[PDB]
Amino acid sequence: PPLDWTQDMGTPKREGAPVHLTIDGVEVTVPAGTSVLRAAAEAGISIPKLCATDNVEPVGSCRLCMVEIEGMRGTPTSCTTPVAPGMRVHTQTPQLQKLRRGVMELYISDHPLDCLTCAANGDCELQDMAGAVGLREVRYQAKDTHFARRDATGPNPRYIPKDNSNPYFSYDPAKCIVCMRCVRACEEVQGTFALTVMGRGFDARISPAAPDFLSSDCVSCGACVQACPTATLVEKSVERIGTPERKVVTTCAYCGVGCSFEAHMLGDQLVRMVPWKGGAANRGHSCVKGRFAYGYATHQDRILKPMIRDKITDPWREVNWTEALDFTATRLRALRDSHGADALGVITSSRCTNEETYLVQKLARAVFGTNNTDTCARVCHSPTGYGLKQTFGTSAGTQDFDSVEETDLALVIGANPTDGHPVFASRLRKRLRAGAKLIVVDPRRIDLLNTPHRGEAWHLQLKPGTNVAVMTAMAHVIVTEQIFDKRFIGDRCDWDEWADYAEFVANPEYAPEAVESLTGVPAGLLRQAARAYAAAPNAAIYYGLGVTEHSQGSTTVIAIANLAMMTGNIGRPGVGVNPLRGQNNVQGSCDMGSFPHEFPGYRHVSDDATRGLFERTWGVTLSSEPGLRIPNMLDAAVEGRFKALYVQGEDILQSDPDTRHVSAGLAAMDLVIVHDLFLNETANYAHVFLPGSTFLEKDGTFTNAERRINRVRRVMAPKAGFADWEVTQMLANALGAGWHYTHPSEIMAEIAATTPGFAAVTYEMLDARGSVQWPCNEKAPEGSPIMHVEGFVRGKGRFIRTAYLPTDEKTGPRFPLLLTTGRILSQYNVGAQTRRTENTVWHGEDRLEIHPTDAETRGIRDGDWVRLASRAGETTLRATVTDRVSPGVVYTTFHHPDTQANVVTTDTSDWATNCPEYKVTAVQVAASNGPSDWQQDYAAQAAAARRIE
Amino acid sequence: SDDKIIRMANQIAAFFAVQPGDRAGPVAAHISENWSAPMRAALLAHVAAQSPGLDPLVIAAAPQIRPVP
Amino acid sequence: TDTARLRAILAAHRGREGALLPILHDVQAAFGFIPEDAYAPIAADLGLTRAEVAGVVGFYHDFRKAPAGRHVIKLCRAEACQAMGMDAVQARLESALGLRLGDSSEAVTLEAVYCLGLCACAPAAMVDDRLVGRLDAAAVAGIVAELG
Ligand SMILES: Nc1nc2c(c(=O)[nH]1)N[C@H]1C(S)=C(S)[C@@H](COP(=O)(O)OP(=O)(O)OC[C@H]3O[C@@H](n4cnc5c(=O)[nH]c(N)nc54)[C@H](O)[C@@H]3O)O[C@H]1N2
Ligand SMILES: Nc1nc2c(c(=O)[nH]1)N[C@H]1C(S)=C(S)[C@@H](COP(=O)(O)OP(=O)(O)OC[C@H]3O[C@@H](n4cnc5c(=O)[nH]c(N)nc54)[C@H](O)[C@@H]3O)O[C@H]1N2
Ligand code: SF4
Ligand code: SF4
Ligand code: SF4
Ligand code: SF4
Ligand code: FES
Ligand code: FES
Ligand SMILES: [Mo+6]
Ligand SMILES: [S]
Repeated sequence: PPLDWTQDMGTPKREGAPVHLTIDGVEVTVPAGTSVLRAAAEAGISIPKLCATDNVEPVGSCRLCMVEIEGMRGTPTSCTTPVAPGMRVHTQTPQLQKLRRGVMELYISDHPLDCLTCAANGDCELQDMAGAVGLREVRYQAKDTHFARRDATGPNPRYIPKDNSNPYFSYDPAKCIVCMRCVRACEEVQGTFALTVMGRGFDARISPAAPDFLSSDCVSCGACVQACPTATLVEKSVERIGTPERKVVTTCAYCGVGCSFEAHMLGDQLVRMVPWKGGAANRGHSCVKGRFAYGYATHQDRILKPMIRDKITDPWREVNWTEALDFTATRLRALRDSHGADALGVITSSRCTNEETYLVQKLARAVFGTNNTDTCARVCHSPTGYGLKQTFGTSAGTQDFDSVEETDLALVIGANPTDGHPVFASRLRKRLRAGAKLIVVDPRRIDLLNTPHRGEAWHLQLKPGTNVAVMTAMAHVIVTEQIFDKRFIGDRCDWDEWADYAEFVANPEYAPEAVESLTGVPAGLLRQAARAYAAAPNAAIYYGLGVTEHSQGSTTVIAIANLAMMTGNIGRPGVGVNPLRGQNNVQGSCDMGSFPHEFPGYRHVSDDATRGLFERTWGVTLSSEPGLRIPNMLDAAVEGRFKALYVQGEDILQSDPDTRHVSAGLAAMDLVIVHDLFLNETANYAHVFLPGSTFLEKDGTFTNAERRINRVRRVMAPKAGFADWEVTQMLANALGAGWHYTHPSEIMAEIAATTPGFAAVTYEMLDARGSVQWPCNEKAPEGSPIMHVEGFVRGKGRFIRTAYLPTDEKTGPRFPLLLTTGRILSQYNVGAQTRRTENTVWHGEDRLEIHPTDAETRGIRDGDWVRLASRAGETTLRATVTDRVSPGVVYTTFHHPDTQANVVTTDTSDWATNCPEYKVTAVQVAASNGPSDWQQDYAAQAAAARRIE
Repeated sequence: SDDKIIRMANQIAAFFAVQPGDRAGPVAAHISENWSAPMRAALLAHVAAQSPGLDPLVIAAAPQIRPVP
Repeated sequence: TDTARLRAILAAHRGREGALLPILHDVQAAFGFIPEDAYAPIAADLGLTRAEVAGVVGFYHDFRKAPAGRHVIKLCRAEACQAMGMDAVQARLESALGLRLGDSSEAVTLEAVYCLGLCACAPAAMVDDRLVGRLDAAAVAGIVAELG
């Protein structure tokens, strides 16, 4: 496999013509711009380096990578010296030895000898380059130092005390060499210039412009840490616990980017998690959540033994597996005989692997005898899988994340990648700072707009709901003018439909000059943006929940694909229509069924040819009718004819709308099993409980947004004794199915056998190749990094006439304001995993981003308590005045349960997939003191229900 | 006091109305590919009972819906 | 009122290429130093980060981090001025004011500049924007006389 993975080369990889040279008498062939250091690395001949890292561009600060080159004068650096043909370089002479020793002498003259009781012992790039070069003596009787607390005549002014304000890493500048990798990383890699170099010379100290890191613009992500060689910036878990020995590759249980990590391990104790320099998803970068937040797996509040109640009012009872499963299966069979098999159901968890997903949908189809399964994707990116299906042929992405590197423009509708998908936003900013352009269509100023060194930017700050009107107007502009690509239309799409679409869109009613009234966006700006999008060579669209979660989501997605096909930004690296999937293995989940209308492979359920295959493979009779969806489940159970539910890894209460309704529907249910780690809000209405396992204890795969199948490994051991697939088969066999699995490799084999695309998938492949894109059959064996590269899947694109339907959640006197729900970087959706960490620092309370002018007349001030008097409920929350949002718009966050936010949220949903209207809700923000009438009862219930016996 | 089912039907109709060509076939196809047995039955009962607050397109599309066992 | 001045300054340097240095110059000329209260808006206007600004401010010497006395006295310590007896001058002056090199006050502020172009008129100084040369141990009396 590549060397980039295991070895830290010096400089980044360059593209160009081959170039031959002789490093220390060894022939090497490498691209042109490639340095001497990287080449020498590729050739095995190692050169002493401290300030050079691949993540970033090289800088001649250490001066320790000096080499003698024929045809040059002196001892130039390899970090900065690009190769040239016929170049002959010498790496180790007496001269160079002397100089390097001298340089290290100078370094160490200002370094403490706290090795042997420093955190980074065994992992300091200074120590090992001080032993390499051959340092044996320091001759400078130093007086001016940075580490010495006590100088002569008194305290050292140069001494800067430690800074442990951050709960995850610490800054001890006493040990700082000024290589500046920290800076270079926060500025090149991440893209938030939080670090600088205060001073000129010896007085130069790294610093964030603030008393402490926390107060700064530094969020986290330990890039600064991953790059610091000298324990100045160090993880605390390495201070407390020792320095690790082994490494194990896994993936993050978040964000759907698939940021691959390598967990460093000292025995069985997890010391830290550090990115791998693998995965096209993350090239050695991360966020705070993945890098640091893995402490939920060791929280006291985690549950390790099954529990049964037999009545929700009654307390729990810690119980073993057998009798629990017995009780479970008994009640299940009872209900199955009484109300029918359609009176059951499951709820898969994206957070889980695809293997467990497959098992669960089997359990729901093969065993229970129904099609009533579902997952989190009904509410995140279902409309997507309808629109892109009606247009292209796939309910999935179009490109990788490496494509953005090649784009020349980014159009972002309904997304906040800095909080949602950080590692993607980094790569986006890398391109923005390199000239590319940006259009943003949110009503809420996102931090992607205020990125540093940004190029050009347009911002369409519209009114939420009006997202299709804007697209239609864009298309109207493009068609009124003549900017679109005709070749593309004639070739890859149809013409009969293009004519109709053009004649539809060309209407002056869908023009920017009219929509400006209802939309709120200006006209000229829109025209400009459209021209800019249509003009660019390679443009790319990245959309999220601003389009989907609405009364017109499928419609919008369709409109978007229409634009993308019209302009010609499809079937090429640098362009596409990329939806930003959220949870891990949402894609995997949807691919492995987890929908009540399909089988694994997005194959409908009414297809006899497929039902036959599966009846044969599972040896059971299946149903041809499609099952219920979550809202349907709840309405049913309220009405009856639904009595059972097996909730895997999901919080249907806090993470679903019309909380009152869902609660009332969850209560009227003779049995609702739970299969989470902790005692969630869902378990307040439960009868049963089964522990699950974390991604650290599991083994399997995760299918991310770019269709990549990352592999998940086992580092710890299941505290509850059994992972989730184990539990699933336990339950199924206990019911009477009779499966026998000993390793999920067998399951992946089953899948490869049943569904197409995964036919070539094998764990060994994932281990060797590193990762795979799931369309991997005998055709496209390596994988399919880009979809629709040669003609569309259905064969021909399809143009569809979209129109703007006025939403039913319009505003009035008593509900004048609007509402929006969204996200934060530190905390995940409900924070069951995250509130149980030290990330309650950046965000420990949910807050309401209200506008000032919309607050003055109300009497709001920052830090005041307010109430959201909506139609579907009422809630109390702390306020925050900000010009981020537009007037007549409000923004909330649902990460905390102490605040009940989805109770405000209304039942209104998409037309196709019934994804709810989260991003729109008519509310009334007013001032108040008494918290609420609902929150009180909720807490009462939760307290009277989370008690054990 | 609108039925969620009627609401969803009218939504689907509102969409497929602007489409070109067969505007009912697709409606029926969607409702047959996506909805379940009891729901379809309820809908058909509504259309047969001629309940108000319902689009004529759905009335036209109902007979074409996948039948219920 | 400071915000207004700062905004004015920023407006005056709008659209320029690499306008951080001029803007800072002007901000300093206005107040007398770069207050940390004015690291942010600059960044906001220029699309930078507070950090970059503070780093720039920290690197260069001519940007005051704290204000000076009513008067200021820069005194070359370079080669040439050293040759023609700068040490003695320095001594006399710092005895007069009682303020050593680099040590400031509310009254005055003695500091070094490391050249002024007065390399022939070796002993040179800048007192309150007025250049002086041929500073023998007598002219220092006149230097201090106009300067309490
Ligand atoms: N740290 C962290 N990472 C996460 C998550 C998290 O909670 N925390 N969530 C995970 C998951 S499950 C999710 S869904 C993904 C994706 O999550 P995202 O796709 O990032 O969705 P949001 O951040 O809620 O909001 C998207 C933007 O669109 C705006 N918007 C609101 N109404 C409209 C409208 O009518 N039109 C338009 N054009 N825009 C509108 C919203 O206000 C917001 O600015 O991220 C995943 N990653
Ligand atoms: N107001 C509002 N509401 C929303 C949204 C919004 O933006 N605004 N977003 C919607 C969308 S984007 C989505 S994705 C949903 C997501 O919302 P949720 O469905 O709440 O997903 P998570 O927060 O991951 O938590 C699900 C549960 O599974 C548990 N779990 C984690 N890992 C494992 C594992 O390995 N095995 C097992 N057995 N269990 C595990 C977690 O501990 C947690 O309790 O929220 C939706 N609701
Ligand atoms: S940072 Fe490295 S060289 Fe310095 S004391 Fe720690 S282990 Fe030793
Ligand atoms: S942790 Fe990340 S954001 Fe914070 S200073 Fe380091 S590189 Fe910058
Ligand atoms: S903090 Fe670490 S990475 Fe940054 S300059 Fe100091 S030693 Fe180098
Ligand atoms: S960016 Fe997303 S996938 Fe990567 S570490 Fe952060 S949460 Fe995990
Ligand atoms: S070694 Fe190349 S400059 Fe630091
Ligand atoms: S050396 Fe002081 S004047 Fe130039
Ligand atoms: Mo989601
Ligand atoms: S999602």
